[PDB]
Amino acid sequence: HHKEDYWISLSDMMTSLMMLFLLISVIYMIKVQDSVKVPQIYKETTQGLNHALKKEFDKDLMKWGAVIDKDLTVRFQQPDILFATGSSALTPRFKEILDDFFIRYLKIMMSKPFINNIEEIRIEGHTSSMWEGESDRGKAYFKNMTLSQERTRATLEYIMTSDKINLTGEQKEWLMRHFSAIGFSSGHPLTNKGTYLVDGESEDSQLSQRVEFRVRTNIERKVADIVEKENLYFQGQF
Amino acid sequence: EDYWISLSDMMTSLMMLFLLISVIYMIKVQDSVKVPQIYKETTQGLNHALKKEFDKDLMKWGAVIDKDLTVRFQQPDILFATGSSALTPRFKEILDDFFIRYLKIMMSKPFINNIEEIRIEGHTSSMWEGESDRGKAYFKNMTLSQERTRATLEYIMTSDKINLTGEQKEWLMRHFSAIGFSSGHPLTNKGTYLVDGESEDSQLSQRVEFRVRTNIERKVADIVEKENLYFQGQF
Amino acid sequence: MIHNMAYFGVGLITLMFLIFVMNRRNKSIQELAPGILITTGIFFTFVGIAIGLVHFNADNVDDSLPTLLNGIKTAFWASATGVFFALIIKILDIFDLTR
Amino acid sequence: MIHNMAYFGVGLITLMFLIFVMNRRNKSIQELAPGILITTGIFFTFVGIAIGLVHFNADNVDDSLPTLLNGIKTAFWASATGVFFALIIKILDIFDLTR
Amino acid sequence: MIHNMAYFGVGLITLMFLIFVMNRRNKSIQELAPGILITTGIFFTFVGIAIGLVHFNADNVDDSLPTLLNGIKTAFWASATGVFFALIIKILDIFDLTR
Amino acid sequence: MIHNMAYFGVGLITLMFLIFVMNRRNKSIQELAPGILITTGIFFTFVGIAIGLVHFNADNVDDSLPTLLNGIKTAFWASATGVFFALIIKILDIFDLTR
Amino acid sequence: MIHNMAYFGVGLITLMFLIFVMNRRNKSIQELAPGILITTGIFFTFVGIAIGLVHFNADNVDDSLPTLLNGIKTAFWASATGVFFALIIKILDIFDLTR
Repeated sequence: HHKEDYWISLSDMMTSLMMLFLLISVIYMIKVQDSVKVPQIYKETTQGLNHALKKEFDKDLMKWGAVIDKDLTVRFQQPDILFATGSSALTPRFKEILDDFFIRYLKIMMSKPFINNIEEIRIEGHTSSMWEGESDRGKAYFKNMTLSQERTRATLEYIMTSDKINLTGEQKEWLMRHFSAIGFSSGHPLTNKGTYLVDGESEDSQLSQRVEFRVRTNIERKVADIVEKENLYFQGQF
Repeated sequence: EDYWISLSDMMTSLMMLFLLISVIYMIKVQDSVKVPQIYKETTQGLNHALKKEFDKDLMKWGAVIDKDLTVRFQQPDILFATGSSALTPRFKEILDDFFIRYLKIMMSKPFINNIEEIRIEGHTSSMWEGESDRGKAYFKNMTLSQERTRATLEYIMTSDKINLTGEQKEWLMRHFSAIGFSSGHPLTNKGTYLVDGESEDSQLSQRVEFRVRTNIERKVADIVEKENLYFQGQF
Repeated sequence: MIHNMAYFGVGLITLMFLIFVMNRRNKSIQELAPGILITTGIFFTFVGIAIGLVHFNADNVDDSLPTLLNGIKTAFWASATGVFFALIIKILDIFDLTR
Repeated sequence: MIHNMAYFGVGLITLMFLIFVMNRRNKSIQELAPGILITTGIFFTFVGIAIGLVHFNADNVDDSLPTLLNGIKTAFWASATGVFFALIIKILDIFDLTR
Repeated sequence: MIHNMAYFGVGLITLMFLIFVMNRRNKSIQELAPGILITTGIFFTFVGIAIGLVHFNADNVDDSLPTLLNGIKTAFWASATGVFFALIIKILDIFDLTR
Repeated sequence: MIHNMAYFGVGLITLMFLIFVMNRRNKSIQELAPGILITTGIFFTFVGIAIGLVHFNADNVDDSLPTLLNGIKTAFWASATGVFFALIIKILDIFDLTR
Repeated sequence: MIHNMAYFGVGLITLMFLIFVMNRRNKSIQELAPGILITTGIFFTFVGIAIGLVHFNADNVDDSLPTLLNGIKTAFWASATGVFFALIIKILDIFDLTR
């Protein structure tokens, strides 16, 4: 009549819809929360390993020549002093590196926040394109692979069978489950800047020749759980 | 009592403040939400394509596909020589027919940009003849497995019957890994990876796999720097 | 059930509007018409969402959310219809004042 | 209390409506009842948000849904009840004008 | 059409304000002008959300975003337009009192 | 800060309500009491959300929005307090209409 | 700009309030002051976000989001400012009635 009281109902509708959209936002969090948790789980474990690697090895990179390259890898520069001349035999110099580096390296890997966040520790042996002998492109690629695979495996042979590097029973079995000796070749070269080739730069032929200790995070399994939980739930309603 | 006219506008502003807030939250999590969808589309798409192309060849080759994007090859002593890395002619003719159609699926528009690594994995039984040491039964098995795994990779790109063009070879160099495994990662009688309370096998644990790794870790990673760049962009 | 309530509510508001405009001469029924039309549409929006809320399963968030939004999206049409027809009544009241 | 607030909100508005209809001949209590029945619904919407967010945890949003769903149920059931009974009084006002 | 919905809401409230100011002397149209202008902004807020959620899917948020954002635009633009022009009428009310 | 001002907002509304019922006979303070009581409650609710909005950012929405909801949980207690005491004033007006 | 638009809106409301209290005696401008002060704050809240939503499209997400959040974080400070000064005007009207 004289006073229009439908504004009271309009305020009632606006207030109720105000929390309905607040409810919808809350419901949307629950609907997609495992998917949202994957990037932060990856974010915390990669920087956690990166911070732990820095917290443990900054004072020792100069002596070893290694560098952490923000990819959870410990890239050891200057080969031909870590391995024999054209052979997989380990030189003495790399042994004291292996005795010192690995014992305090596995502790970070075999730690409560990191033991269940790792699928693979990749020992990778990379080789420059120029073979010592023939200049072929295909048969020399697989000649490097034979050498690099043995050089990487010889590193893995001494990494837990060494008397100084005393691995326990519960620690060795973690290596056979989480460690891979991958012998790469010219297929993964490093340019003069120190990064992987993207625009077709010139390989340094010395930075490419390297041995790396790369860590792989189990973030693919977390994404698989989201897919698996949806597939099992979808099949449940059939 | 005309204050309700102004109040209804305040609650209207409060209504759509939380509507935008819900929308803003929805927008900013779309990249995270799409990651399981990208993984589901690529993994099932690869598995369906692998099943479509090769289901008629699993029984003759002895291969098995187990929804893990891998082509697991059973029945040793015909793939390689007895205790040697030399490739037998039986597996050479298998690789000729299998790989050309295998690489076609791998070098495809929906999959070439969604693949990070294709792993050739050589697995060997836990027992080595002439040795009775657990530590020594893992490395000389790895020496043989690494050479056998490399032998398959060497044969693929250095053959005369596989139509590997000059441009496809670089793709194998940047993706194919000859990862020679060892007595680790055994298989039980059901073909499943061993658990704390199960045993292993000998003729089933000795295998050669062609496993595909999708680049979902990079897609998960690319969110991290994008979030960091967005956070750093406000400073 | 929710969709039928929204269609019934929208159809009801139009029916009262036709009743409100076919008289158009009471000068006291028309004065209360904007309030009744908007309140009726607000009522059906309240009921439509409320019926969608009781069917929402807090345990199964993944499938309840599409069902909740399906009934929510059709509930706003009742409130919009009530305000639209009440605006016409007030627009017609303005047109009478210009004479 | 907490999970009985939706029924208390509905029941209170029905009780006030029953008071309004037994005072129908006053015609001064009327024309104020629709504005008060809806206002009580507005009161229970604010209570719904207040009790729906009182136990909200930022760390655990999954467990806060049942408590927040209680508030939305209280807000929508009581607001619909107040709007519905305000409609009835408005409709009864039409009957007086037409009779 | 759907994409040109925010401008239709702004254009209609702007048009009614122009009608509200061509009279400027009835003093009964002007007393109803702020309520009608604000109600239309509420009307376009209701129908704007209605078209925003008409094609909204909780799974495919990306494909439901262009329509949802457009519905938010027409809700905010019309609410801003309705309040702004209702405020101009209110401001003009003082200017009559001062002189 | 939002939690502390919730008690001040609620505590103030009770104080103004007491001042409103100390007079209870002016008939001009009492007619404006429900409007001021509700407006004060909405004011403190808006400040509580405004304070919680300055800490809201889109850099990390997966924890900023849960932080926003955890900060504005007590903002609606003043709104509920304002409407509740305004209802009492309105109800007391009805009680005086029965005599 | 939206920070300055909100600051202008907040600054303008304090400017009209000063004009509204330096008179304090007209009693016809004063009764319209609380409505206009709230309406001005409502307008600046709406236009602050509406301006930020002009260039906010589905493709301009990484670009227009920073300027949309700036409007969101400051829009409701003008609405609270207008109600705060409108409440003072209404409260100052109570103190006149007690004498």
